[PDB]
This record gives sequence, C-alpha cells and structure tokens, in this order.
Amino acid sequence: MQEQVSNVRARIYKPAKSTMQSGHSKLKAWKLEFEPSCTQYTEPLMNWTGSHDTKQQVCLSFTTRELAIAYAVAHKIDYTVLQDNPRTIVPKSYADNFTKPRDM
Repeated sequence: MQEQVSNVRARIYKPAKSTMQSGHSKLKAWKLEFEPSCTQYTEPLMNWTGSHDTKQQVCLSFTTRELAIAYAVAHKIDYTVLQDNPRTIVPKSYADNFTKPRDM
C-alpha cells in the first residue's frame, strides 16, 4: 500500500561531539550521500603514495552543514540529517512537600 516516486534523496550526516583544535590537518566534518539518478559517472581521479588510495562510493564530504544542505536545496532535494549519537531525554523527576497544623 505504498507509492512509487521517481526522485533522488540527499543523505547528510553530522560528525561526533569532540574537543575541537585537537590536532587536525584536514577539512571534513559533515558527510553527504545522494541516491543514484541515471547515467551515473565514474569516480574521480585520486592517487597517493604514503597510503594506498581507497575506492570511493560516489560519497561526498563537506565541512559545514551550510555547504551540505546547500547542495540539496539547489534542486529542492529531500535531505535527511543523521546524528552521530541518540537523543536522550532529561531525567523525569518530581518534588514533594507536606505541612501539618500547630496544636497548642
């Protein structure tokens, strides 16, 4: 009882909460991954010496969310934001007080 749609979607993921300025020499915090459309292209040209290059999966890497969402918004694409950790709810507490009369 579902409906078929012919459109792509954007997958945005946020980094993990950690102390910044903890020694970094790169620019990558947010991740982006859009679904396939048609006539996909081949991965970009990459090569390294110190460490063997990995095979990309058409995945994109952004630094600021403004850059990520900007991509989807460019074509009004449905972008989803994923958190690194779950969202816990505050501890449900409750106070209690009583009072009695003052007999002579």
